[PDB]
Amino acid sequence: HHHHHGGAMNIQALLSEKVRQAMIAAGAPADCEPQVRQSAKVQFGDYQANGMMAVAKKLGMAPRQLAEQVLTHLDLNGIASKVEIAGPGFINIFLDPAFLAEHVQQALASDRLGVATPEKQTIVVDYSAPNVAKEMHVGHLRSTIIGDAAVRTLEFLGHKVIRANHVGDWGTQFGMLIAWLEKQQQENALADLEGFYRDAKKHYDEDEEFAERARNYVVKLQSGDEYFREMWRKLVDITMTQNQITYDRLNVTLTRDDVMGESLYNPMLPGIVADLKAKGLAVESEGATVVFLDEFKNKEGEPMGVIIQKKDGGYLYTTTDIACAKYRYETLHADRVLYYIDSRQHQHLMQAWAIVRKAGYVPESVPLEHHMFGMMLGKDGKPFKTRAGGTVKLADLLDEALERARRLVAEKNPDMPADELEKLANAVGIGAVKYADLSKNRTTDYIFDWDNMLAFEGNTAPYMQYAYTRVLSVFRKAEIDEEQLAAAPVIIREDREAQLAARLLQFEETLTVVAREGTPHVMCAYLYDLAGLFSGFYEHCPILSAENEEVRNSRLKLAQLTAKTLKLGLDTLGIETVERM
Ligand SMILES: NC(=[NH2+])NCCC[C@H](N)C(=O)O
Repeated sequence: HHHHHGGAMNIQALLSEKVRQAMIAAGAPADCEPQVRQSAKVQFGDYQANGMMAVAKKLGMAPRQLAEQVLTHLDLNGIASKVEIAGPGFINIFLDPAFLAEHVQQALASDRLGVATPEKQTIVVDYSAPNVAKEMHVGHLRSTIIGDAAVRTLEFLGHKVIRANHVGDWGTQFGMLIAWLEKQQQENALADLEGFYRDAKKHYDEDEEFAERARNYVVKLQSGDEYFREMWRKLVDITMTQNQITYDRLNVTLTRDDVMGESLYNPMLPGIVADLKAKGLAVESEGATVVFLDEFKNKEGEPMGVIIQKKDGGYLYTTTDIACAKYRYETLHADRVLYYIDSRQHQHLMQAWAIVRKAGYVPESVPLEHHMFGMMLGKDGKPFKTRAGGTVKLADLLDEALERARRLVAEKNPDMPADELEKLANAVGIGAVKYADLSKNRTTDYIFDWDNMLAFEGNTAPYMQYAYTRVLSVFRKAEIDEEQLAAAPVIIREDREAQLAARLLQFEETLTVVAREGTPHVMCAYLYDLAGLFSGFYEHCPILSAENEEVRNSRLKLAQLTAKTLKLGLDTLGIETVERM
């Protein structure tokens, strides 16, 4: 009859192939969508094919009587134990315990838990992007964390991921900095960096000559004089040096050679504007050079002339945005570019990208995705600041996270050696910072809350990290013949075992969603449901105290895969785990 095509597929994908073939065999067109999704309730099975009503409508027939025809052609032997029609023509699919058992075994044998590798793409990820004329702060936090989760996920799926740290390394803010560095290091001659920034502004307002000199040092830097360009590289180098040790504390995969600031695109800008003119897209308007876009309206209600070069001849964010996308396709050969940027930048991005398309700088087959996010708020519902109202240093936020975590872990003692107790607070504190962000739909405005993010109740990092330790504590090496276990089979007999196994095998399709939508909160929700299913499994099914050796070994393997899945999943979020707590 009908056969499988290609290689290894996850359960949802395999079922889709099978249901599609049955639909086609029943008369459905070759572009039919079975819409197989995980069931909401377990009386409805593990999966449901929901695409029947839409298919029946198109062929112009009753879904209830079409579903019975599709059932006739549907072959889930060795995959589904039971398949029945429900309601208006739903297809409830109950997974075969033998099918699940073999895939649990195959997952355990694999270092990546049997997660298939998708067709490899080159993916650029734009995130973090701190202003390097000052110490990194909370305003750059969400982008750094969410973007790095996307990076980790795409890398684990075997993609070529290019981290692009679009740092703000070319503002007027440097004129003051360069002036101060000269007034010291030169004419006068990492711990001074914090004294540096403040002492720079300390003369910005108390010396007319200095603050005038600072404004024209911007010109000299923009002129291309190698003297000021070298002093500029130096203070960027030392700032990124301070930023690296903060990234490290954050457990973020960003390094020095991921830095691609807007200064990198500067020598490209005149070429872009000149080329956009040559294409007849850019024309003069009120002294400025604009591109007219039909998709946008100005304040006058007229078609918007997007400025790519202004009257004084200077460029702006749009021009860099254009050059940036072009560069990422032409030089980096991106198949896909992801921008983790605050949602208020949407229109700016859409404008610049609309020009990118018109010029044909980036083919339409290469998506430019704005993975936008809400802003960090306080309890007041207003932008995030301290007790008074100054911008929050990331280095300070991390400091308090560790200090609060040391106390929170000292609450339940739990008494352990000194070094291990340090690693424990670090995992909990920083884990909480990152997880509290990641566990929420990025698009939503995020309200920072110390009490909730560090609680052992609900979907938080400390809960996840604790649940992981309880999973480990049942797998006691000293009481397990590991060679006998590794050779032992998985035998799924109870509904809770089958539920856990099936959920464990949905690790791949969770990753598939995260990679596609750029939404790590789907991963957070999965792990939490997984931890919950294990608990129900733990409290209802004797593991170490199982009645016989076959069940003991089988349930230990389920526990083993649960541990591996929780640790790998948390790793894709960039969350550290500990052995015990
Ligand atoms: N392509 C860019 N302009 N990237 C910089 C965006 C800034 C950063 N992603 C943020 O919103 O926190």
